[PDB]
Amino acid sequence: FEKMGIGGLDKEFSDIFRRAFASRVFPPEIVEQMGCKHVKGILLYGPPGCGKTLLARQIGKMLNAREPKVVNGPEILNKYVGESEANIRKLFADAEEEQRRLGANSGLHIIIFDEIDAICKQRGSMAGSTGVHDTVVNQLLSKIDGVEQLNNILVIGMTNRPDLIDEALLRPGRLEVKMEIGLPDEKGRLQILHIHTARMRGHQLLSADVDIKELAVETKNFSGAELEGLVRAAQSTAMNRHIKASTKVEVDMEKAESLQVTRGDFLASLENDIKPAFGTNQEDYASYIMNGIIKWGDPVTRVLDDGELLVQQTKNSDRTPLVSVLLEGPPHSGKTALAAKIAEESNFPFIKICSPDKMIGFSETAKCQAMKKIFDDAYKSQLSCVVVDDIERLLDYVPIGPRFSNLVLQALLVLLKKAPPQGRKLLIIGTTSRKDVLQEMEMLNAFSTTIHVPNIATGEQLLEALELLGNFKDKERTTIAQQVKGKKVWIGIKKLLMLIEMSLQMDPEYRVRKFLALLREEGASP
Amino acid sequence: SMAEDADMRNELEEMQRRADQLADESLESTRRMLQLVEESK
Ligand SMILES: Nc1ncnc2c1ncn2[C@@H]1O[C@H](COP(=O)(O)OP(=O)(O)OP(=O)(O)O)[C@@H](O)[C@H]1O
Ligand SMILES: Nc1ncnc2c1ncn2[C@@H]1O[C@H](COP(=O)(O)OP(=O)(O)O)[C@@H](O)[C@H]1O
Repeated sequence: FEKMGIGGLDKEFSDIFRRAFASRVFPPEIVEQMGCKHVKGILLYGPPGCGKTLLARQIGKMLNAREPKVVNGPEILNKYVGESEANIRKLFADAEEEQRRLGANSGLHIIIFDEIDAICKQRGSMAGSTGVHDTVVNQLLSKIDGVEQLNNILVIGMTNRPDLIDEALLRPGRLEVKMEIGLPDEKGRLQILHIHTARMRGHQLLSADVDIKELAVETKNFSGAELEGLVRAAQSTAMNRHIKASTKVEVDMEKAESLQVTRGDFLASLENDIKPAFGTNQEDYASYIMNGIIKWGDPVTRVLDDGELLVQQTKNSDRTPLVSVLLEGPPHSGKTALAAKIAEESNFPFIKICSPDKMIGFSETAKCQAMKKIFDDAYKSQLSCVVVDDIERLLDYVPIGPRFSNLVLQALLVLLKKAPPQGRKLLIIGTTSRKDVLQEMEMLNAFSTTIHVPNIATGEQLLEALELLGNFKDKERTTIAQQVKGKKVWIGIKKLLMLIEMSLQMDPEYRVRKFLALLREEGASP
Repeated sequence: SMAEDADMRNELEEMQRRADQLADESLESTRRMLQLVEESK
């Protein structure tokens, strides 16, 4: 299969060849002897940018057919009445005319529909509740197979929402076959890399230190389009580095010209402007964790151990492919940082974080759609780890009333039990701050376990935290230690940070008294 | 909510038939008449 542009998918081509084109290679005499008609359509569904248009083109060019006609679904729609039907009909005039002119001796045509899910939806059944775009669906249904006969056509459809297609359009009379394309495995990624680097290998623009086999693992959940972007960005960066360095000294151009084979280029493109849409993100931790982890006490070790145990349990279990855990604690205790640290230590391929910050002013329906989209994207991998943050802020809970958005709570409750398709495991970590309220709505029974994160409990722990931070000296250290010798301390780490920052703003001599007074003013008992 | 029909903008009268070569031919005859009339004198 590698002789042509596409490569990596063979189990998804044997079936498509067999159940759709067995009659297109047998000698015509036997076909007419039996008297069976050819297939009239096929359907393909998968993630975007996974090698669909190339396969659709190749399946046409391999059949000795004419030029394909590319059509985009969104462009078909128009505001004036009676134009969408004309646009749809315009794509069949040539086939009809050729068939009429040449009888039954005509060739084969092709049509490439893209995003067909936007011009086909379940038509309303109730009177007065019909869809606003039923004319297009009616026209397409009539044209595909109507009173008049067509026997020299073949329709290919593409989409990403295989659940919104009208049922009537998928019966064995129209588009009787389907196929799916998943994320290529390591072998497929290696094959794509070698196909696209065949040019460099032939023209001697590749180094011996660049090992495609090793680099394959560095791409865990990449896509073909992303691979083409990575290669092109690496070549552009190599050219830029070449011009910059070679112009530095009056050295022969040939020496620098061959220097573009460096593995530096590829690693730089890798960590440069290549941001996968189905892979771990690295620039959000800085926001969600600003100062790392400081081991001011035992509880951190226990929490990390429990996180690792949960990760191992989900990774090495077969009867429970779904695991949930709820983090709770007093306000300003630092839950999000620990959640992010656990997620990072998970070492999973796909780690997407959902937070309320990116929904300011969104309506409830928008939030539900965003949640559904995130979960749908997380389903498409062999592993995942989602992190629901706050929760109490998604619901809009307010002590007066109480008031909250019912639909978001219902969506969360329903989604915390749906299991992914066979063989694909998933993990959900949630962080809240008011466990009693969650227990009141009868949600705490949906989760599988709870973990407790306490606050600072004793003065010596505060002394250890101050020592780790390193902002006060030994004299003031001892002064504070003797002043707060008693074990009656209760303060949050983030609050401690803000208090220290404020205290630093005072005059150098008048600082200890300020900090002590501020600490005394703040709560010192549960 | 379907943009209703619109009245045909209007008519822009424009008529072109077979004048070019018909009047060029008409001319080529007058020129020859002029030449002959000049020659007689
Ligand atoms: N061992 C630690 N545990 C928790 N937080 C830590 C630790 N060491 C340092 N921090 C700091 O604690 C800060 C707490 O972060 P954050 O503001 O998200 O806390 P939170 O308690 O989850 O928030 P909120 O009070 O808004 O619910 C983090 O930015 C991190 O810099
Ligand atoms: N399996 C594959 N083999 C070859 N090229 C691929 C493959 N998968 C993706 N590509 C490349 O991805 C690029 C963009 O994909 P595109 O043609 O837009 O298809 P899609 O409809 O999946 O987005 C193309 O240049 C194509 O060469």
